Amino acid sequence: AACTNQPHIVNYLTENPHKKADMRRQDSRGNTVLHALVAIADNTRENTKFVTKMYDLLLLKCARLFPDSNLEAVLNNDGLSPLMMAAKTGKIGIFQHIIRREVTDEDTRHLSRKFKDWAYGPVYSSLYDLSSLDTCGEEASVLEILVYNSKIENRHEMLAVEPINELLRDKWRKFGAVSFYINVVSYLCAMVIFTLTAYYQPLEGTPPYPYRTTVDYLRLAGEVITLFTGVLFFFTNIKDLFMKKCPGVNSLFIDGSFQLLYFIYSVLVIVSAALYLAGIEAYLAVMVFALVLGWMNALYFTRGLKLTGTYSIMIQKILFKDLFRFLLVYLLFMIGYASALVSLLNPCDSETFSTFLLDLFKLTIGMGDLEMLSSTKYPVVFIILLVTYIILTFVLLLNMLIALMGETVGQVSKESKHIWKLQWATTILDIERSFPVFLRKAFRSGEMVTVGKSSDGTPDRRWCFRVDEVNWSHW
Amino acid sequence: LVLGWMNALYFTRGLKLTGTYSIMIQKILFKDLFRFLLVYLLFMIGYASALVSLLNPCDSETFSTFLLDLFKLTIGMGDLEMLSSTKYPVVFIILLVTYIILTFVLLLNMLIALMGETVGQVS
Amino acid sequence: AACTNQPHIVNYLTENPHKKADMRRQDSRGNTVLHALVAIADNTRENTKFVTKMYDLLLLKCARLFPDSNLEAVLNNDGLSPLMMAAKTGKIGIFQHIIRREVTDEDTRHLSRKFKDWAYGPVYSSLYDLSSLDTCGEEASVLEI
Ligand SMILES: CC(C)C[C@H](NC(=O)c1cc2ccccc2s1)C(=O)N1CCN(C(=O)[C@H](CO)NS(=O)(=O)c2ccc(Cl)cc2Cl)CC1
Ligand SMILES: CC(C)CCC[C@@H](C)[C@H]1CC[C@H]2[C@@H]3CC=C4C[C@@H](OC(=O)CCC(=O)O)CC[C@]4(C)[C@H]3CC[C@]12C
Ligand SMILES: CC(C)CCC[C@@H](C)[C@H]1CC[C@H]2[C@@H]3CC=C4C[C@@H](OC(=O)CCC(=O)O)CC[C@]4(C)[C@H]3CC[C@]12C
Repeated sequence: AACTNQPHIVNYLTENPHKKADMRRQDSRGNTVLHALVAIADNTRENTKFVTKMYDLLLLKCARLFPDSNLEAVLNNDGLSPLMMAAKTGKIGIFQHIIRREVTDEDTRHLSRKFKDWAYGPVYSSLYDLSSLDTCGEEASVLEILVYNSKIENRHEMLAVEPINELLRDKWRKFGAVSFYINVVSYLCAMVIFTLTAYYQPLEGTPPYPYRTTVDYLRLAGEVITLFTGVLFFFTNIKDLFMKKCPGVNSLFIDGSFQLLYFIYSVLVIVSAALYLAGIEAYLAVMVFALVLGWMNALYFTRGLKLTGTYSIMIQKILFKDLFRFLLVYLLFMIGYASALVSLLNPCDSETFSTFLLDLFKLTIGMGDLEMLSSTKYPVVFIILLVTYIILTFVLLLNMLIALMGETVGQVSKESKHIWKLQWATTILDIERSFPVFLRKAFRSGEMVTVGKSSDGTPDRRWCFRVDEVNWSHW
Repeated sequence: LVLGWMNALYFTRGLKLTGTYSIMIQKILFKDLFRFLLVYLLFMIGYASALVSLLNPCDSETFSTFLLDLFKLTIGMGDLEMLSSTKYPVVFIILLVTYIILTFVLLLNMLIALMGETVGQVS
Repeated sequence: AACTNQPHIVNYLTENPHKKADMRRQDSRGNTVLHALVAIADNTRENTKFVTKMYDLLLLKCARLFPDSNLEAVLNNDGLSPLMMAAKTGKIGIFQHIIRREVTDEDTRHLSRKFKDWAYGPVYSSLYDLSSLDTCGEEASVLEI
C-alpha cells in the first residue's frame, strides 16, 4: 500500500480495531517498509515527492506509536539501513532528503537530522548530524559505501551535498595533508634506495655473496629494507582486502588498478629473494622488472594533487580501454603482414624468422634500413606490401587512435573538477582507514552538542557537525 | 644571447594577429608541459635506472655514455647495439619496447589532448 | 544598518534630536560606510539593487548635509577609495554603477560622473568624467589596479 501511494489505506491498516500491521516488520529479505519504499524510489520528479511524503508520514507514525525505538535503526539481512541502501543504490532523491531531515513538531523533533545553530544577519549557521554518516570503524559508513562501491548511477551528484564536502575538507585539513607528504617522502626514499641497490649489484660471483668489506654494511641494508618493504606492502594489501569484507574482482581489476599493482610488486620483490638464495643466476631478470614496476606505479601518490590529479586517472583509463581496443586491430594487421612477408622470402628457420621480425619491428619504429628485398624473389610485390603496411598503420591508424584518445581526454576535461574531487576523497579516506582504531577515535570530528532531550527528559548528546552559509533574500 | 633572443615575445604580445600566441605558449609551457613532465620523468628515471643496472660490463663514464645513447634513441634516431654486450637480452628488448610504446604512443601525443583543450580555451 | 538593508533605521540614526552618526566616520581599518557597503556588495541580482540604492541614498544625504566635502574623497588606511576598492575586489555590480553615476537633482548634480553633451537624431554624445579613473602618476588609477 505504501509503495502504491495510497495514504488512506496505510492509515486505516496501521490503526484498525480488528488487526494492526506493525511498521517494524521484516520480510524474508529483511527489508522493512522503509527499505521497500527506498527500493521502488526513483529519481523522477513526481516519484520522489510522494516517496518522501510517504516516508516521512510512516516514520512519524512509527515514532509516535513507539517512542522508545527508532524505525530507521532496523537493518536488513545485508546489514544495511535505508540511508545506506539508498546511498548504495544511487537514489539521490530520497538520500538528500534523509540527510537534511528536519522536524518542526516539538513532540518528535528528536529524530531530526538537521538543526539550526544561529543566524547573524545574512549569515546562517546550521548544525547537521552525522551519527551514522561517518564511522571510525565501529560500523559501515555512508561515505565509504558511496566512494568505494562501483556502478553507482549518481555517485558524483550524491558526493556534492552540504555536509559531505565540509566533512571531507575538515578531515583533509586536520591530518590528511600532514601524512600525505610523509607518505610521498618515505616511498620516494625507499625507491631511491632500491635503485641504488639494483645499480651496485655484483655480477661476478655466484649469489649469495660474502659480506666482509665496508661497502657491504651499506649494500646489505638496501636489500634488507627493500625486502621488508615488499613484505609490508603484501601484508597491508591483504589486510586491506579483508578490511573491506573481501571485495570481488570488480573492485580490484576494473578500477583502483594501483591496489592490484602493488600486489604484483609485492610478489616479484620476494620471489627474487628465493632465487637469490638458490636461483642465483637469474634473480636480476625479475628484480629489475620489479624495480621498473615500482617506479612506474607511483602515480597513486600523484592522484591526490589537484594540479596533476586527473592525469593519472585518465592515463590509466585510456591505456586499458582505448589503446587495447586499437591494439586488437593493430595486431591483426601485424600478424597478417608479418606472416605474409616471412612466407614470401626465399632463403636459398626459427632464427631467420626471429631476425626478420626484429628487423621489421626496427622498421616499424621508423629507423633501420630496407635491405631484405635483395635476397627475396618478387621484390616489387614485397615493396608494394610494405608500402601498404606503412601507409595503413602509420598514416591512418597511428594518429586516428589519437582522435578518440583526444575525445576521451575531452570527456575528462569536461568532468575534470568532478573526478578530482572523487580521487581526492578516495585517497584521504584510504589514508584514514589504515590508522589504528584507537587513534581514529582520538581524531573524531564534530561536537557533542545536547541539542534536545529525550521523551523522558534525558539528554541525547549525539555527535554533530556545524556549517554555515549566506543568504540575502531572507527578509 | 639565447635567452635574449627567446624572450622577444613580449613585443609580439601587442600585435593582434599574434597576440594570443605568446600568452598561450607561456601558459601551456609552465603548467601543462611540466605537469606531464613529472610523470615522464618518473618513467625516465625508472627505465634508465633499470637498464643501467641490468647491463654487465664484463662506472660513471659508462653510465653517462649509456644515458647519451638512450637519449639519442629517445629522439627517434641512433642504433640499438647495447643488447649485444648485456646478458638476458630478451628481457632488455621487452623493457625497451614497453618504454617506447608507453612514452611515444600514449604519452607523447596524449599530452596533445589537454594541450589542444588549453588552446581551445584560449580560442 | 546600511549593510542590512534598513533604510528607515539609517534615516532615523543619521538625523536624531539626541545623537547623530556622521557618515564620514572611519573604523580601525579606515573603511567608512561606503567602504563597508562595497565590501559586502555581491554580484547577485538582488544584492546589487539594494547596494546601489543605499549607496546613492547615503551619498546624497552626506552631500546635502555637508556641501563642502565629498564623501567619496575619504580614503582608508590602504589608501584606496570605494571606486578603487570595488575595482580591486572585482565587484562589477557597484563599479559600473559608480562609473556612470548621473544625478538629475539640480541642487546636488555636481557630484555626477556622467553628463550629456548633445543629441543629433539617433546619435547621442555623452561626456563621462575620469578625474580619478586615469592618473598621470599623481595618484593610483583605477585602470592600473
Ligand atoms: C603509515 C600512515 C601514516 C600512512 C599510510 N602509509 C603506510 O602505511 C606506509 C607508507 C610506506 C612508504 C614506504 C615504505 C613503507 C611504507 S608503509 C598510508 O597513508 N597508506 C598505506 C595504506 N594504503 C594502501 O594500502 C592502498 C589503499 O588500500 N593500497 S595500495 O595501492 O596497494 C598501497 C599504496 C601505497 C602504499 Cl605506501 C602501500 C600500499 Cl599497499 C593507503 C595509504
Ligand atoms: C607493436 C607492439 C605493441 C606489438 C609487438 C610486441 C613486441 C613486444 C614484439 C614485437 C617484435 C618482438 C621481437 C621479435 C624478435 C626477437 C628476438 C628474440 O631473440 C633473438 O634475438 C633471436 C635469435 C636466436 O634465438 O637465435 C627475442 C625477442 C625479440 C626481441 C621479440 C620480442 C618482442 C617483440 C619486440
Ligand atoms: C626528456 C628530457 C626533457 C629530460 C632529460 C634531460 C636532458 C637534458 C638530459 C637527458 C640525457 C642527458 C645527457 C646524458 C649524458 C651526457 C654526457 C655528459 O658528458 C659526457 O659526454 C660523458 C663522458 C665523460 O664524462 O667521460 C654531459 C651531459 C650529457 C650530454 C647529459 C646532459 C643532459 C641530458 C641530454
